[PDB]
Amino acid sequence: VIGIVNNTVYDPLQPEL
Amino acid sequence: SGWTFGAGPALQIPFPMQMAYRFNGIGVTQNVLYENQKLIANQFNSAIG
Ligand SMILES: *[C@@H]1O[C@H](CO)[C@@H](O)[C@H](O)[C@H]1NC(C)=O
Ligand SMILES: *[C@@H]1O[C@H](CO)[C@@H](O)[C@H](O)[C@H]1NC(C)=O
Repeated sequence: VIGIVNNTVYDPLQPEL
Repeated sequence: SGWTFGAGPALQIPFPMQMAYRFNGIGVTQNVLYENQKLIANQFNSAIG
């Protein structure tokens, strides 16, 4: 993928469990 | 600006994403476009020529 940014993706499961 | 200028104000968008939206609009996910973007552009020139 071109110009894909190095950025974090949140997961709605790890904070919960 | 893709189709945004037709419906109102012209909203700039990178051409590859405009293509991505148009691909999504026909049932082909945008990752197909991004993974083959170079192939598609070179290929497009031969079609215009
Ligand atoms: C976006 O355009 C700039 C030039 O203004 C260029 O240096 C940069 O590499 C481009 N990024 C992509 C992903 O094409
Ligand atoms: C993104 O992170 C990886 C791992 O640190 C690194 O190898 C790569 O060069 C980084 N790319 C950008 C766009 O900074």
